[PDB]
Amino acid sequence: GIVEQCCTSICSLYQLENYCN
Amino acid sequence: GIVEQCCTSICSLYQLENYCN
Amino acid sequence: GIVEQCCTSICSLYQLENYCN
Amino acid sequence: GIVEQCCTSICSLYQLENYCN
Amino acid sequence: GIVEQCCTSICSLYQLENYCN
Amino acid sequence: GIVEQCCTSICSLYQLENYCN
Amino acid sequence: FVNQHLCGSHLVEALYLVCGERGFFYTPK
Amino acid sequence: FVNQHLCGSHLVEALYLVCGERGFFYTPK
Amino acid sequence: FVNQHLCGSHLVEALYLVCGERGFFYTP
Amino acid sequence: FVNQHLCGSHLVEALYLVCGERGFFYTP
Amino acid sequence: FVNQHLCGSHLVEALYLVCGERGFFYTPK
Amino acid sequence: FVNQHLCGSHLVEALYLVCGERGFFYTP
Ligand SMILES: *C(=O)CC[C@H](NC(=O)CCCCCCCCCCCCCCC(=O)O)C(=O)O
Ligand SMILES: *C(=O)CC[C@H](NC(=O)CCCCCCCCCCCCCCC(=O)O)C(=O)O
Ligand SMILES: Oc1cccc(O)c1
Ligand SMILES: Oc1cccc(O)c1
Ligand SMILES: Oc1cccc(O)c1
Ligand SMILES: Oc1cccc(O)c1
Ligand SMILES: Oc1cccc(O)c1
Ligand SMILES: Oc1cccc(O)c1
Ligand code: NA
Ligand code: NA
Ligand SMILES: [Zn+2]
Ligand SMILES: [Zn+2]
Repeated sequence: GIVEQCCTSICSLYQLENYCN
Repeated sequence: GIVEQCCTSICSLYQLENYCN
Repeated sequence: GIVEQCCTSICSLYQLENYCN
Repeated sequence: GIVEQCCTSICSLYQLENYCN
Repeated sequence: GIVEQCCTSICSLYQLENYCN
Repeated sequence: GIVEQCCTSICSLYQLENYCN
Repeated sequence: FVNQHLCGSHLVEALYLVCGERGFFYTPK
Repeated sequence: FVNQHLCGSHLVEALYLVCGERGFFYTPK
Repeated sequence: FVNQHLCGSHLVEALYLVCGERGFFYTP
Repeated sequence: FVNQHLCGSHLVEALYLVCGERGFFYTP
Repeated sequence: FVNQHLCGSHLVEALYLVCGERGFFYTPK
Repeated sequence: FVNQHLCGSHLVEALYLVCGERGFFYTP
């Protein structure tokens, strides 16, 4: 999930935007 | 300056990117 | 929605539970 | 104190309340 | 009250330090 | 720089003045 | 409005704290 | 668990700014 | 009032940074 | 070591929300 | 006044997020 | 690790408060 992905290595804004509605 | 500009009307992350190094 | 309900008058932490999954 | 307790393990809301007046 | 004094005008770090223990 | 200087050990607010304009 | 944008940042922080393992939905409408 | 808790706090603030008026769900996890 | 509520969040963070090891009392 | 300093910042913000008008002392 | 001051704190957080490892110059002037 | 990314967020917030009149230059 998002914590596993983005607390392992930095998520870009593009990567974060995948988690938006 | 930027605070007046962006505290009067919302500045998007796209708009803010041009202020990066 | 949460902005209408909580951005003028303070929503308690108990009221904010309404927006938990 | 609160740092030794709550920066070693996550304090819940209820546990934090221990530290209110 | 800090809220009355520092949300009604901007308080410097020096002014805020008065509220320290 | 600031990350080498301040993300390993705590920089005081005096130390952080090094990065003011 | 900017005020609502600033309010929302604080709302998300509060929901993160209140909701714990449940998580939350942020739906500004 | 504290480190993950703190990281998640930062993450939801970033998602708030990226998603804007679309909002988002935060679902541990 | 939400504006006061939100201001207080910033006050407590600034006090945390200013007061350092001394800590502070937050009394609304 | 910075993690206690950074965690403390998050902790006072959480205390502010939990304690409300009751207030709190912050004392490391 | 205080409004501006606190809004500016959020503004620099948004700059930080978008700029990442590049960093940024901030002036209120 | 993401630690330095998260620390930078805290750094900028502190710089905003310390460097009131003239702002700051954040270069990691
Ligand atoms: C909740 O997420 C359950 C998920 C869980 N595990 C993972 O997702 C993977 C492990 C996360 C790595 C955490 C590293 C975060 C580093 C944070 C820095 C700590 C200090 C922060 C100080 C500051 O506030 O800046 C699972 O079970 O899958
Ligand atoms: C969407 O576009 C908003 C539209 C609006 N709908 C509403 O405002 C209704 C939202 C759903 C929740 C209503 C539940 C009503 C029960 C009130 C409980 C009050 C209890 C006090 C404690 C507490 O605040 O939790 C519309 O267009 O109709
Ligand atoms: O990978 C991450 C974690 C937290 C905030 C962020 O912008 C990115
Ligand atoms: O226009 C603004 C002002 C403050 C924060 C932000 O993300 C945008
Ligand atoms: O009503 C609100 C608005 C923003 C944050 C909060 O804890 C409550
Ligand atoms: O144990 C903690 C530490 C920091 C914030 C929090 O909500 C709980
Ligand atoms: O007057 C204020 C109010 C809130 C935070 C701060 O640094 C100053
Ligand atoms: O050393 C640091 C790192 C981040 C914030 C701060 O106030 C000090
Ligand atoms: Na609506
Ligand atoms: Na945010
Ligand atoms: Zn704010
Ligand atoms: Zn942090």
